[PDB]
Parts: sequence; C-alpha cells; structure tokens
Amino acid sequence: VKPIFSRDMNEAKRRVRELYRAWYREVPNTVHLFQLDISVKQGRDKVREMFMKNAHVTDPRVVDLLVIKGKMELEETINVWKQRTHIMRFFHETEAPRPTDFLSKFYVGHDP
Amino acid sequence: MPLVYMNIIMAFAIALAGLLMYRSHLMSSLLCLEGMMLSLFIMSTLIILNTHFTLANMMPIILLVFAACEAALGLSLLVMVSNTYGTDYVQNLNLLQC
Amino acid sequence: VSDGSSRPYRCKIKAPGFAHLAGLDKMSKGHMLADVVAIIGTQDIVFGEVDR
Amino acid sequence: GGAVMYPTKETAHWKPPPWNDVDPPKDTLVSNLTLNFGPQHPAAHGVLRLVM
Amino acid sequence: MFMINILSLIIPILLAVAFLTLVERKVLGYMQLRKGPNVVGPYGLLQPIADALKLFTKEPLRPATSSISMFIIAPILALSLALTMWVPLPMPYPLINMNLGVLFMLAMSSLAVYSILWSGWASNSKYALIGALRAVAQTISYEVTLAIILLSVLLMNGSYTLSTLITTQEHIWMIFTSWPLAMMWFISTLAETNRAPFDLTEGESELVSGFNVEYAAGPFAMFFMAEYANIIMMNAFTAILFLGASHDPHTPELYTINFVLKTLALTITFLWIRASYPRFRYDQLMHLLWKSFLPLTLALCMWHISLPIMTASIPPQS
Amino acid sequence: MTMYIAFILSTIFVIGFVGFSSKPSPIYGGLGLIVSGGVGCGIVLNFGGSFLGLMVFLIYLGGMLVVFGYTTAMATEMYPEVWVSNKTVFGAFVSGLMMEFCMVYYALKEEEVEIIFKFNGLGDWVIYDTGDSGFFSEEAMGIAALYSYGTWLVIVTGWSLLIGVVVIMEITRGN
Amino acid sequence: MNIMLTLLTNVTLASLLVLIAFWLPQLNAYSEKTSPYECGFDPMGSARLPFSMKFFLVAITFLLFDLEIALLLPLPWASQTNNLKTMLTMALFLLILLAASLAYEWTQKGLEWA
Amino acid sequence: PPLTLEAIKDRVLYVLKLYDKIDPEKLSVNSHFMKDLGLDSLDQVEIIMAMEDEFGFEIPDIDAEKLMCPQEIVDYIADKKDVY
Amino acid sequence: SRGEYVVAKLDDLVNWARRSSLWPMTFGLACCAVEMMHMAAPRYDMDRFGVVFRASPRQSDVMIVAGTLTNKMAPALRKVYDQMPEPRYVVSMGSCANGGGYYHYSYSVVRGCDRIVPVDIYVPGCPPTAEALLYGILQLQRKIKREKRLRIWYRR
Ligand code: SF4
Repeated sequence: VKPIFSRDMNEAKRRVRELYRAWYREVPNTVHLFQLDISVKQGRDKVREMFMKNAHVTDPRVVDLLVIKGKMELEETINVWKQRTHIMRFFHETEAPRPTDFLSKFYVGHDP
Repeated sequence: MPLVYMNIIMAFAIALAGLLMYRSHLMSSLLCLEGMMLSLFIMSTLIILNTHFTLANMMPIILLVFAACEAALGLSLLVMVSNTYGTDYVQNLNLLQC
Repeated sequence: VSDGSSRPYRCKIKAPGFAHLAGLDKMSKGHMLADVVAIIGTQDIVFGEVDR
Repeated sequence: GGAVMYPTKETAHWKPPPWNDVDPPKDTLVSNLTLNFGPQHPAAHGVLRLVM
Repeated sequence: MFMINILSLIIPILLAVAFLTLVERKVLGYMQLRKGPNVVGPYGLLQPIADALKLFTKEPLRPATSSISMFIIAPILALSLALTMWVPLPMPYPLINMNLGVLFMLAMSSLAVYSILWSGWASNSKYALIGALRAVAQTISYEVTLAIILLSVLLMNGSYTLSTLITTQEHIWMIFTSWPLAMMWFISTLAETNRAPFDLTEGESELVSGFNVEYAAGPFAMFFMAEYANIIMMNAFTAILFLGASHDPHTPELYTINFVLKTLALTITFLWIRASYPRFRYDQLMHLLWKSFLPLTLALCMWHISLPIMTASIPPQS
Repeated sequence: MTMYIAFILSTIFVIGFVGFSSKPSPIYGGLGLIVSGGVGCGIVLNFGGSFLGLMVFLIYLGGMLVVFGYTTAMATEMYPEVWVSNKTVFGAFVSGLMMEFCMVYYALKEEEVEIIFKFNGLGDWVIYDTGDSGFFSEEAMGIAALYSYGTWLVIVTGWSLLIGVVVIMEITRGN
Repeated sequence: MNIMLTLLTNVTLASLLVLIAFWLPQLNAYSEKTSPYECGFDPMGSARLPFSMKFFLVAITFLLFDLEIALLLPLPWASQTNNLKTMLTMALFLLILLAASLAYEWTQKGLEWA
Repeated sequence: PPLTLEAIKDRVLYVLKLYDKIDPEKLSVNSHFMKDLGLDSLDQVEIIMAMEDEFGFEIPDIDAEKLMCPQEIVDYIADKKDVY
Repeated sequence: SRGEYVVAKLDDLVNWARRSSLWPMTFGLACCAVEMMHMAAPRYDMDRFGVVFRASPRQSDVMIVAGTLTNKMAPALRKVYDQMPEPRYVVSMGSCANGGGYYHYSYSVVRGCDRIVPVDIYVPGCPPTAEALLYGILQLQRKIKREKRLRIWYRR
C-alpha cells in the first residue's frame, strides 16, 4: 500500500479537521454570496452531516481521497463555480420524505 | 451687487467648505476644488462682461487653463496614493504627523 | 478496444480541440479580452469534440 | 531616540520612522475582476464558461 | 408657430431613424447576398413600425442591482440630446440660428457621452461597466482631434455659425480645400457615433451588448433611436461642412433636396463601412487617433492658420 | 417668471454645488458638477458670454469624463453613496439647500440683504448697459486679443501646459 | 428662450416615451428576471469593485490637451487682427508646444498603456 | 489593558457558554470537553475556532488537539499572549 | 360590442408587432446551432421575416434551444430564460433538445428542455433542416397571431 497523503489514520484525521475548519468558516460567506435563504447554523449543520456520513471510514487512503474531494467541493463553493442550485442540492428540499419503517414501505410499494 | 453675485459667491463658499471638510475619498475633494474653479470662472466672466472690460475676457480662459492644470496634478497624485494604499481614502495619508 | 463482441468495450476519442483549449491560457497571457476572443477563434474549437 | 520627545502613552507604542523608506503595505490591494465570458456569449460558441 | 417647427423637426427625424433601421438591414443583407426585411409590409416598409410596437409593448425590467434614477435618466438624456443637436443645423435655414452653433454641437456631443457612462454604471453589471469604460476611452481618443479638425476647417469659414458655411462653399466644396481633414473627420465621426469599425461600447461579439446589456423594451428603443439619429445628424454635419450645396434664397427646396441626398449618401457609407471592415481594439483606436491622427491634425491646423495669411484669403468675420 | 431666469439658474448652480460638496460617491458629485457647469453656461450666455459659457461647459464635460473613469478605477466603493445613503451626506445636502433657501428668500423679500457684502434684490436686468456693440462680439474680440495683445499670457500658459505634461509623467513614474 | 423651449420639448418627449414604456406593457417581475446578467451563470463579485484604468496617463494628458483645444478656438476671430504677424507667431507657438508635449509623452512611453 | 489571566479565563468561559452543545451548569475551568461535557472532536474544533476568533490569534492544529480543557485553553492563550 | 371590436383590433396590432419582430437570442448549444446559422444565411435569410439574432437576453424575445442540454448547462439556460423579458417564447430545436435524442439515457443530459423551461414549438429532426426551423418559427408567428390577451382582458 502506498499512502495518498497520510501514512496513518491520525494524520488523515488532522487533514479532515483542517477541511472541517475551512468549511465551517466558509459557510457564512456562502450564505451571503449565493443569497441562500438558509441560516448559517443550518449550513454548518449540513456540513457536519456530510462529514458524519463518512465517519465510519477506517482506511487512511479512503479518508485522504475523501478530503481531496471535499477540498475540491470547497474550492467550487469558494468560487462561484457551483450555482445556488448546486449548493442547495445538499438540502433535498424537492424530494419528499421516504418512510423507513417496514409497514410504510409495505404500504407504499414493492421496494425492499 | 445683484443677487446673482450673491449666489455665485455662495457657491464658492460652499465649495470651500466642502474641500475643507473631507470625508473619506480624495476624488470628492478634488471635485470641490474644480467646483471652486468653476465658481471663480463664472464670477470673473460676469464682472468682465458687465464692465465691458474687453481685454479681460481672456482672463477666465487662463483661469480655466490653470484650473485644469491643477486638476491634472491632483489626479496624478491620487493615482499614486491609490497605488500605494489601494484606496483614495484620505486616512492613509497618515505617515507624516504633527 | 474490442473484446471480441459486437459492441466496443472502450472508445476514447482524441479531440484536437481539447489540447488547444487547454493551451488557450498560455496563449492568452499578455493580451486583452478581444485578443482572447480572437485566440478562441484561431484554435477552431467545437465543444462537442472537447466535451464529447 | 524616540519618534517624539516627551512621548505620551499612545505615542510610546508608535515606532520611529524608517531610515530609508516605508515598508510596502501590499495586501490584496488589487483584486482582479472575474468575468463569466460564456456560455451565452456570442463568441463563447454557446457552451464555454470561460472564467477570466 | 415655433412649437410647430420644433415638432416638424422632431417627429420626421424619428421616422427617418425608424426607416434608417430598415435601410441598414436591407443594405447589409444585399451586400451579404441576402434580402433585407421584405415580408413585413411592401418591400419591408412596415418593419420599423412593428419593431417599435414590439419594443414598447415589451416588459421593461429594472435590474435589482441598478441605480434606478440614473438608469432611467440616461436614455432620456441620450434621446433628448440627439434631438437637440438637430436644431442648429442649417437646412438651409436653421431652427435656432446661433453665432457659435458648432461649439454648441461639440458640447452637446460631449454631454451625450455621459448617457452611455451613466447607463453602464447604473446597470451595475460587469459587461455594462466594461462598455462604459470603453466609451470613456473612445471620447479620450477622438475629442481633441475632432475639435482641431473642426477648427482648421472653420478657419476658412471665418466663424462658428453653421449658416455661413453655405456662403463659404458657394463656389466649391470645402472637401477640395481640406480633403485630408475631411477623411480624418469622417473617421472621427464614425468614432463619435460608436459605429463600426469603432463599435466598441456595444461590441456585441466581445461584450454581449455593452452598456445596454441590461436595457430592454422602451429604454433600449430610445438608445437605438439616439444612436441612429446621431448617425444621421453627424453625416448631415459633414455634408454641410464639406459637401456644400447650392442655395437659391427664393427656392430653398433645392438646397434641402441636395442636402438630404448628400446626407443619405454619407449614412449609406456608414452602413457600407459597418458591412465591409472588421472592428478595432479600443487600444488600437486610441493609438490610431493619438499617434496618427493627432500629429497630422496639428500640422494641418498650422497649415490652415498660415494659408489665409500667406494667400491673403482671411474670411470675413461677419 | 422669465424676468428672473438668471436667479433661477444661479440657484440651480448653488444646488449643484451643495450636491457635489456634500460628497456623495464621485459619480453623483460629477453629476452635480456637470449640472452646475451647464447652469453656469446658461448664466454667462444670458449676460452675453456665449463663447465663454460654452467653453466652460465643454471643458468641464471632458474633465468630468476623466473623473468618472478615475472613480470607477480608484475612488470606487462596493456600495456607492447617494445623497440619501448616509446621515452625513444628507445632512450636508439638506443644510446646503436650507442655507440657500434662507438667503434666497431673505434677499428676494428684503430690499437689501447683507450677508458679507451688500446685495440688492432688484433683478439683474437693471445693471445691463444700454450701449451697442455694432458689428462685433466684444467677448470674441477680447478673447482673440490673447494672440495679439496677450503674447505674454500665451507664453506663460503654453509653458505651464508643457511642464504640466512633464509633471504628470514624473509624478506617475512611481519608481 | 427658443433654445429653452426646444430642450423642454425634447426632454418631455423622451420622458413621455419612458413613461409609456414602463406603464403600457404588462410586467411579471420576479427575482431571477431582475438579477444581474453574467452570461447565464451568476456573478462572482460586484460590478462596483475597482476597474483598473490602464490608460490613466492618456486621460490626464487629454485634460491638458482639451485646455489647448479651448485656447485654440479663438483663432478664427484672431485672424481678423491687424498684427497678423504676432498672432501667427503665437498661434504656431501654442501648436508647436502642444506638438512638443505629445512628442515628449510619446517618446517617454506615455501614450502606451498599462 | 494588562491582559489579565482572569480576564482571559472570563473570555474563554463566555465563549464556552455561548456554544449551545455545552450545558451551562456543568461547564467548569477543569471540565474536560470530551468526557466532562461530552462534545465530540469536531465540537472541540468548533470551540477552538470560537476561541481563536475571540482572542484574534490563530491556534494551529497540533496545539488545538492538545486542548480539551478550558484551563488548558486559558494557559495556551496566556503563553501565546505572554501573560505572566 | 364596439369595445370588443376595439380590443380585437388592438390585439391584432400587438400580435402583428410581436410576430413580425421576433428577435431570437444568440443561444446555440450543439450541432443544431449550425442549421440555425444556415437559416440566418442568405438562402433562408430570417431577417426577411423580421427575425434578428440579438445577444442580450433582455433585448431578445425568443430562445431557440438548439443542441443537447446537459445537466451542467441547464441552470444557465433557466437563468437566461428568466432574465429574458416577456412576452417570451421558447422553441426547442432538434431531438436532443426536444426529448434528449441520441443521448436520452446519458447521465449528463436533460431528457428534454421541457423539463427546465416551457416550450412553445418543437421542431423535430437531428439536425432539423434550416427550412424546418423556418417553418417552426413561422408556426410560432401564427401562434402569436392567434393570441387573445386583450379580448380575454375585456371578457374577464
Ligand atoms: S439533435 Fe442531432 S444535430 Fe442537433 S445537436 Fe443533437 S446530435 Fe447534433
């Protein structure tokens, strides 16, 4: 195995914390520039949720690649490459809630 | 003195007060200088025309020429100030004190 | 690349416009906006090729 | 050796003038204007978002 | 009855501008192996009216970032100044006969420039700002050479009164006397009217629409009308200055016909140039005027100052 | 009302001065300066100075052009200020307009106002002269004497302008 | 007064046209329609940020040359003097000084940009 | 303007109080975040960002993780600001 | 009723002005744009009919979606449509614009521009011939001719 950027999990965690800092400070600027109607707390909660989604990763290379992708997304947001549609896609506003209980899935459709 | 002289001298007074009361930008104070020059042109022209001082109808044009010279000097200084500080704000001309 | 089937396994199209648009930045250095329009014209980029 | 003799509390913090010249206060003073040349631009061929 | 005269000058000029749009579209099309508008009306005659109705029945949008006051004031200034400049022109008799009509026209042309700059700044759009700055550069390039050429030519007139140009050119056109100044003046008029090859402010190919990118419906129609009216007025000024016409005082219609035909020819030349040549870069335009036109204009101004003295041809002041 | 065109124009002049002197963003101050230049041209033309007034308008029209470009380059701000965007600018504008209105009504009503000099409310038409200039424009003949009488003024002004070009070049060298 | 009447008439026509353009048409103004135009994508910064003028020197020199334009306009009436020798000498002096200024700026790389 | 150690402690405690996740009652100078307050690693990063904002000096990543005690934050701030 | 007659005639005038002067915006995504240029070419010159290409969305009246609309380009297309003043009409040219065409099952293609913006006339073909596009534009003109805005205003 050849390390992408970090030879051990602790170094990757350090990189992840740096990326989280960058996003946390960028969130208010994003709300201001993109004229988003979400609050800063809401965007930072979404940032935490996106970070938490991949909290199960235990391999340093996967974490490093995830940090790279997050940095690319942050660069997109810091510039105006991503539009308000792209920024608000993280909040699935249009999509209706999907029930997760067995009975609701049984009622709604054949999907497992 | 007719009232037009009153109005033009009032305009000069207002421009002088504007120049002496800076706010942030230097361009605005250079515009107040140019306004003072315009008021002076109008006063001189009115006097010279009412008194039929024929050989003095050129004095306003020389006044305008040197007013534009002054304006050019002001802008050429403002450009250097902006380059050295990034803005035309007067608060940056603070290195020299007393 | 063919796997011996009736459908290609991989088809990669090398578009001449790709590298020219990549070099557009180097070409544009030291020029103005109209020069940039002219340089875009010179490399004859059809973006169907570039984007594929 | 101070900037002013009989210095006050506030002036005491103030440093003396430089010997030769003042240091350049160059800090993001110039921000290049960023323009979306395309896609809708007539010269962008319709599908080029040239960020200049 | 002076109000009737003002309306007679204004209304027909606007209709002339409208039909100039049709003429341009057809002339460019035929020079491009095409037929200009012909479907709408016989030989396309009613196309202008349809365009005006469409524009004035189209929603006008006020940009969110715009400064509304200047945004609205600019088209009003452009159109009013465009109509005003027509007043002093002798055709053959001027509506307003001024001792210094030429300087009046120069000042009014200077004032009209602010309409473009104010429109571009108020729009609060990057392309509009770029167009406004291009207009600033264009005025910087052309104003001095325009003034010097006009002074050099008018030295033979002996005054800045437009009417006296007819008397000066009674026996010959002034183009014969000052054909180089005439060439530089024609190019400078092209520059002042922001016409190709100096169509930099709008610059559709390079700037989506330039200063008017954020203008729609009526305000854009007003800007277009001002542009075309300025084209016609400047060409009429050239016709008066250089291509003089015979005036029989008992029959002014002859002079009016000759003048109108010459102005039509010059406007057609404008469209011809727009079709033929490509567009200059504003750096190149400024360089052309300052490095090439300005020195020759200075030399020719010296020449025209000296020539009446050395040839004992100083024109009458009155 | 046409008996006092001069007074109306002078009041417009003072209002333009109160506009560009309250120091809005250089754009609107330039608007004020342009308006004041036009009104001053009107006044000088009413007094018989057509050439001078037109020259002022032409020169200030060009001058404010360079000012506008410079503003968009150096004196620029993200939220440019109008006379109703700050309490200081609006305070200055209102104070200037009120001071005008004060002196205007004071002199118009009172026969002889005396602020710092003594001003008579009689219309400007009174002072005008009854003589005839014949086949001549006295302003034009006087302005043309700069080349026949004012050789010294021509020398000084030409040198000043050449040295001004040199001075601008040196001041903008920037080492 | 004729000039005043003509100016009023033209300005009133333009203002009436603006009124008819902003009141005759139907409007459905919404935020996205009135947003700034940046060729389809949204603007990055403002259009009120500084826009560097690469031709500043030429603009200041333009002011200084417009002064000379003002000084030279009386020439048509000047040719009516009896001292045509002095008038010609001074007019050529002014024009040669303008030429000298242009030449100096040109040779000193002042008419170039940036 | 002497930058007292107790003023630094007051500012740190105010910043910690503002953070909602920390319960005000059990907040203490010796209350370690991870165990005493139950906040997670990203929570500690956010609190460190708040502290660096309040005191205006940037805390590097290595130093920040050595934290998790408000007293530790106070002492590190004193060390950076040369207090006592 | 006389009021009905006046409304009908004024509506006729407005519709005639709008259909006679149709200014498409300079928007071409893909190969279909080339056929659009050939329509602008001398053989089928659209300027005869009053159709003049104008770049600025605010100075345009019709958007012709010529070419495939990728998921990346769709927000820009919607922005340009929104910034276009009304009355505004959309013409979808080519199979790619109409329903996705050759790239219907691609991840990066919007399966029709109808999903993003309302469409008035669909011109079939891949690429549609310039004569077909001219036919579609004339069909849009007839559709404008059939509009009854003022009559509906009077009746409402
Ligand atoms: S429909 Fe056919 S011709 Fe048109 S863009 Fe798609 S592939 Fe090209």
